[PDB]
Amino acid sequence: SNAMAASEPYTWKNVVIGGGGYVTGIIYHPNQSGLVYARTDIGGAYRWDSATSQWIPITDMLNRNNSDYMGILSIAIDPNDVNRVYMLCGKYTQSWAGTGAVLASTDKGATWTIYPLSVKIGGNEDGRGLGERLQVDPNLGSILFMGTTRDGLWKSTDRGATWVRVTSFTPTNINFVIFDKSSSSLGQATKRIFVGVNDTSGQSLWRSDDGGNTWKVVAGQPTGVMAMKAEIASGYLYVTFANSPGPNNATAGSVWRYTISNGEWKDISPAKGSYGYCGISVDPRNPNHILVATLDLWWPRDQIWRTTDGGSTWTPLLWNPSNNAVIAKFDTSSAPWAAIRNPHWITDIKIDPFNSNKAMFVTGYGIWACDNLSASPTTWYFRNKGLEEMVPIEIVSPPSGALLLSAMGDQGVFRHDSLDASPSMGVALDVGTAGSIDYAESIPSKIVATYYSAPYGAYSTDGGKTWTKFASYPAGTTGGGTRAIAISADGNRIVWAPNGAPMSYSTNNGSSWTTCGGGVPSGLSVEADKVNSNKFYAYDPVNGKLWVSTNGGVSFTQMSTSYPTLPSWQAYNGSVNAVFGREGDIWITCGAGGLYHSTNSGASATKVNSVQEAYSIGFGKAKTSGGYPAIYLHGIVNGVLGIFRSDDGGSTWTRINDDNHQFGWIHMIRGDQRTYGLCYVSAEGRGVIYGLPTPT
Ligand SMILES: OC[C@H]1O[C@@H](O[C@H]2[C@@H](OC[C@H]3O[C@@H](O[C@H]4[C@H](O)[C@@H](O)[C@H](O[C@H]5[C@H](O)[C@@H](O)[C@H](O)O[C@@H]5CO)O[C@@H]4CO[C@H]4OC[C@@H](O)[C@H](O)[C@H]4O[C@@H]4O[C@H](CO)[C@H](O)[C@H](O)[C@H]4O)[C@H](O)[C@@H](O)[C@@H]3O)OC[C@@H](O)[C@@H]2O)[C@H](O)[C@@H](O)[C@H]1O
Repeated sequence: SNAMAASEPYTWKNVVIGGGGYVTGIIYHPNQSGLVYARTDIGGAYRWDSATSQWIPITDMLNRNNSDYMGILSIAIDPNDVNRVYMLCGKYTQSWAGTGAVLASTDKGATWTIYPLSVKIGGNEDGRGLGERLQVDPNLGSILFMGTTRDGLWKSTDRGATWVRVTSFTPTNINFVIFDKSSSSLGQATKRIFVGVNDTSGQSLWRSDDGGNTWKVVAGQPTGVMAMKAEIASGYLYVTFANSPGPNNATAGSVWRYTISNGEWKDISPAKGSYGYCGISVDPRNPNHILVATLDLWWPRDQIWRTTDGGSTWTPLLWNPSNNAVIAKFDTSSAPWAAIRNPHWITDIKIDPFNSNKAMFVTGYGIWACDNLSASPTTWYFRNKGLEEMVPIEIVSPPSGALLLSAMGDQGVFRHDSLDASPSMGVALDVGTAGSIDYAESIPSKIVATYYSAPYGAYSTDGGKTWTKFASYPAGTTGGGTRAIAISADGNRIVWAPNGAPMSYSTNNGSSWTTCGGGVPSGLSVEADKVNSNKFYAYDPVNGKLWVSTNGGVSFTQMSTSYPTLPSWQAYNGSVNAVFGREGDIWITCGAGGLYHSTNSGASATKVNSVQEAYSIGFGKAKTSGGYPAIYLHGIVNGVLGIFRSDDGGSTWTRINDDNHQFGWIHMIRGDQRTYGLCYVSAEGRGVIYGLPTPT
């Protein structure tokens, strides 16, 4: 048990936006109606809540020390124990990446036991939408098998606590594992197992009939492609195939049916072209009702095919091939932004085992649900209430206008007039990945933002409702940068540190740019003073040096303070942060080096001894009129990692979260000038989460 020190009870909720990232799997529990789980590649897992019609994040106890476990390569249930759920966790398998873990729960994901593995888990690498790689033996639940992408097949006999390599399985890159539950009776190890591996020479699909002791290549399987996913029904093994593990680059594929008892193969592909197949679901109560989804059929768009006669005929559900006309109806009322995307990366699709007319499928930006597959045409709902997977690279909270503005990976800039409803206009700036956003303190209608295609930046004069792109950008710019722009308090001057170019300044809203003088390093995250439009700040985490401009960004000088340094790969922990309403009041985070505070425009700084480590800091409305703004800190205080608030200028802190609300990897944190106690947190793959004191 961790020590439960003094804290204020807070309520944490996602800013409602909807989806935004790659959901990599959905699992209906076959023996409890209403029990459904979903896995993602960078945002943990979810459990459906029918009572509140929303998804519940079940991995927010992951923290900065094990945030890689937010990558869910596989999720598995136990058909004979509805309270159990397992997860195969990890993001990358490269040499610089750590090992993965198996997480086991006996309370439907409310709490987890973490079992670290000796192998790396690629929950955010190629083929992450294949699966499921983790399986519970459907007849003897103490047995689990785990397919990995770099270390072959592993078996557990103690419900995932310990894992042993199955040395008899030679291939090392596994796509999925699937049990044939009819091959044994309850209480005995299931004898028939199929494993699909990444191999396009005709040796992707393997079969065992002795519980995994011996293995053999399935004769007659297709060549030039790999087995992607499988379903078993009525003695048939239905397998989707593609010439790439996905989610991209599939230019060939098929759907085949394998008769388990005699080894016969029948091609039941609905159509063939320069694309593959992956998603497949056989109706758990009707083996002749099957759905399959194309993969990387980019033009006109991906297709979902439905059969009710076991693949003899297929009906296209999404669009009509005869004239490429869309026929399915898509309801994005819950998240109007999502209409800028078309369903793609449909690597998983599942029919409800308790209603054959209900199904769901995943995309690269959220979950879609159909409640009547028998309708002609079908209607699909963007069903992602509570499911937030966006990466907020930067967020700002102006004191007037919108409550929040977000610069999101992949999806663009958002303007949030309400925290409990997705923005009615959708995306505010449709530019894809946006890495920076700032507003002018004294004129918060003036907002600037950066992105990753030329001219890499844009500005707004009406609080982000309308935008226009920069007429020019600094020479050599290859990207907008990360938290790399600052606009003066009066809105007349912009300092920009883009990728591939030296830090520059503009006096004409981006119509022309001039390189900043003084020798300040490039690629820093620049900060504007909230009062004095001639003062800008730029912190160098590697040298531990603060740079200050007193001439509106024309030139910078290096302050004498020797801050604790940080390695280049940890430079995200170094930042300088100016306080609204207080000229020259800046706070500097140095990661494990602590938190420093300057009240003379950076001329000198003092260590905040109450803070052990500081990763990001924000400021909000003071508790009483005339008091110092409330300080919101993500870091370590007295050995406790979490989120803290100080109401006395940084001398004492109150923890405003608990160990179940750490959210994995927090990118930054902001307060709110209009509401005391309100705290905005940007978390990797978990969108923006805001916290308020819980009413007593
Ligand atoms: O790592 C940071 C870096 O990442 C870059 O993207 C790379 C990575 O993408 C991860 C995200 O991918 C998302 O899916 C997209 C696919 O990656 C992409 O291949 C595919 O491309 C299509 C295109 O949509 C089709 O119109 C065209 O006919 O064929 C192409 C393929 O040949 O599109 C997928 C969706 O893309 C859209 O959402 C994400 C945005 O970032 C894109 O700007 C956007 O692309 C637009 O799509 C619309 C239609 O809605 C229009 O077609 C526009 O013309 C397109 O610009 C996936 O949804 C996410 O979940 C995932 O996180 O990794 C894969 C690699 O191929 C990518 O290059 C990114 O470009 C950089 O800005 C950085 O952020």
